[PDB]
Amino acid sequence: LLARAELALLSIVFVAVALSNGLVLAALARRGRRGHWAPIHVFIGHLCLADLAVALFQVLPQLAWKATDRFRGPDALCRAVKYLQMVGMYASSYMILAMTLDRHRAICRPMGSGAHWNRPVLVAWAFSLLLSLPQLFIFAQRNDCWACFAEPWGRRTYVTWIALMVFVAPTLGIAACQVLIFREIHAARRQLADLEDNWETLNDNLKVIEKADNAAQVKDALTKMRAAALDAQKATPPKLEDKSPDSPEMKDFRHGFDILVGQIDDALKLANEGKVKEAQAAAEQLKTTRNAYIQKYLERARSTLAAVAKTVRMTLVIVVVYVLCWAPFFLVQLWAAWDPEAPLEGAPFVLLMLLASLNSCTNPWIYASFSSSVSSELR
Amino acid sequence: DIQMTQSPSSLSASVGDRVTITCRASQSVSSAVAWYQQKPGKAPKLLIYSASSLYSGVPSRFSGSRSGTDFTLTISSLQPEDFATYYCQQYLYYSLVTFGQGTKVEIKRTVAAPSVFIFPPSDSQLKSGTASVVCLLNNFYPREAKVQWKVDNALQSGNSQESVTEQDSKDSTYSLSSTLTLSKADYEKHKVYACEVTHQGLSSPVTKSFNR
Amino acid sequence: EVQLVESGGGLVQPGGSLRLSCAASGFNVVDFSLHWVRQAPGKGLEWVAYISSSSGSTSYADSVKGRFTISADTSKNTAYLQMNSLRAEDTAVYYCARWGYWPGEPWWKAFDYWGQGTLVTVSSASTKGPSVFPLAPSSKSTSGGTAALGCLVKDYFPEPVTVSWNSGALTSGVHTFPAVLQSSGLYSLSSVVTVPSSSLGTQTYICNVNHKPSNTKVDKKVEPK
Ligand SMILES: Cc1ccccc1C(=O)Nc1ccc(C(=O)N2CCC[C@H](O)c3cc(Cl)ccc32)c(C)c1
Repeated sequence: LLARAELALLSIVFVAVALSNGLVLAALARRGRRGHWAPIHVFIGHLCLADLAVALFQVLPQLAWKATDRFRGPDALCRAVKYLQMVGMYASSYMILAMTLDRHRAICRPMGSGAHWNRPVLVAWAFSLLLSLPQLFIFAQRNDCWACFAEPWGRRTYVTWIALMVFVAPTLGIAACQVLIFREIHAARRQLADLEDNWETLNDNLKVIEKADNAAQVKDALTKMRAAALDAQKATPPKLEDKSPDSPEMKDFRHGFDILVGQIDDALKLANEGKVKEAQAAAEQLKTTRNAYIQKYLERARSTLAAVAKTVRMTLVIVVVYVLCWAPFFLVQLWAAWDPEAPLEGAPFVLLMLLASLNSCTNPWIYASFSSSVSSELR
Repeated sequence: DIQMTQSPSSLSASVGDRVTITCRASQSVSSAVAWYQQKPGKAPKLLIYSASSLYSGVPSRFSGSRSGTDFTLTISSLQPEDFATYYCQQYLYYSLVTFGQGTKVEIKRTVAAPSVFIFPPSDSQLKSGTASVVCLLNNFYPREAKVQWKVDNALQSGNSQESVTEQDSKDSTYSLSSTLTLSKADYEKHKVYACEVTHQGLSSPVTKSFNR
Repeated sequence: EVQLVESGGGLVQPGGSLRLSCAASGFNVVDFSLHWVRQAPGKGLEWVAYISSSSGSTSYADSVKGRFTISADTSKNTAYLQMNSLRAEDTAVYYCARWGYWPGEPWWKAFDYWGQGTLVTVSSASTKGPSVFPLAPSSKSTSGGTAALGCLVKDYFPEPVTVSWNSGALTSGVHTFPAVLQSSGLYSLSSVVTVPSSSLGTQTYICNVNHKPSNTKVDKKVEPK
């Protein structure tokens, strides 16, 4: 009685997924009622919904008198159940694609939408519903309730197409979006590195001016500071933040650096005239101005990049877990379908089924561990 | 002091040929590099007023680019008017201005094998107490026309002065003339004179001779 | 509209004094810093000095520090450069450039309006007329092609000098090489012409050299050999 294992496993995993998803959704609602709703939250919630659907349609029915058997109902119920399973699979595949596309948009081309839906998620759900229509034609109450397809290779065109549209194409698109996103993030990183280096050289040269005792060294340090300031001022913000012409920058960043360079020029004039002490006093005033103006902007810029990187890493983790969990299932199904050597079977499909459900029950934990507010809410 | 060095001392190009001029700065000047064009007997003309920003009144023909400390001026299509000297300036501060060496752009042409002529000193020079034997190499495009004098079949250096005329636009060629000034006493003490040219256009070095 | 004109250049002797001036029209000298940039004959540009009338700040190059003095006058809107203790290396063409102040674009447009430049020569020599020496052609230029002819002019201090052939009639293959300063302090050049070898006497050529600084005009005629 191997079912002792099989059914039992289904039970527990079902519980897991259900519980976890429920909890996460609850947290979201709280964060949507306390005034901290977020643009990404919608996506996450919808993904959770997809997971729930999978469970309610795939491991619960399969957690029946071994689903495919008698005592189900009329052909209509069987066809509807299979359609629900296929739409659940498509939604699980495509919600991650929608999340990755949203990340790409927010990282590359920053731009209505409701509080529980938006354009990309609705598009993914609609595509999932409309692409699973064939499941109604193929499946019926054939008699158990199985599906008979066209004898001329009904499999190499159905199962292969399912694998191509659910796993191959969405995963390839997600990989392309991920590599583009990481290129963009690495770009926004060397620019902040250049700004940090300019700040470091400015500080070091200011210290040198303080320690100096002759006009030559003071003037050389001032020249280094001036070049560094000019280079830094020409550092447009990355695409991950506000538009470059705006009050925060045009009024305080560029103007701050203009006043900086003016003070540097005045110190240089004093040094050229030959009054080193006046140059040192001007350098101290320069320190005061730079600390007042640019430190907060640099600190703020160092934080938004961190949040963007954290969310991108969360999305990458979700994608990696999803592929690791669903690849064996599609691989085995395609192997059986396309290959003529399909006959061999030791009934490993139960393990692939459980592994596929692992991703659905794991996604909420992935999200919780990557969001401080949500993790605190789960408390 | 910030020092700017231009690698191309002189570039030869033909009409329609894209050309590039490179400059390197000792320190890091924050895109504070300008590119000027000077033509003979004229003041410079600001072409590029930053690392890359083009100046008003300048065709889009010219462009500039920066890479950390490298700076480059690129001309896409070379016109007859383009031929002129080009200077790279670093203007990080009022008192730290420093120009480059200068890159001269001139028309291109094939070799021409210049004809070498020799003019002995006139008797009037001998009457006045001086001698000036001259050698003339005309109608050769490429430069590097090394010329060596020989007095009594003996190399003579340090007293020959050479002047090369500007590359004319009617034929795009050069004409060099070298004079070997000598005192009258130093002139009569020798018998023969000669000049030798090792220009690229000639298959082998040529030599012209004169007997006193 | 915008224009800078220099004046005061000329010929002097080492250790003397000179007073270059630059007048600007179309803008205010107060709103722009005025730089003096010199270029030696045949060499690259070399920044010399600069003044900024708004604050009175002035600066000079190390090679000329302590000798030149740069001042400005806003009422007349003119910059001046007093040069003292001159030397041979100070000979050059001095241009005056305009450079805007720091805030904004006026600073990034470096030397956007130069002047025609004024020539300054330092030399102990004095004005002297140019001699003439014909360069008679070969004994018999029978080689297939054209023969060569010309003349030498030497021992004239002021550079400018005019050379003409047949009162300007001859202009085919005329080459007048740039003047080169000799060790004696006087200039010297040569003019040459390529002429048909078929006949020389039937088409006798002459060289006329005129020198305005010394008002010296002389004509010479070549002969065959
Ligand atoms: C029950 C469960 C729990 C957790 C994860 C996955 C499942 C699960 O069995 N899905 C499932 C399996 C088989 C079917 C199903 O009829 N065709 C019909 C063609 C034959 C071939 O078989 C197949 C391969 C592929 Cl790639 C996609 C669908 C299907 C459907 C519509 C859904």
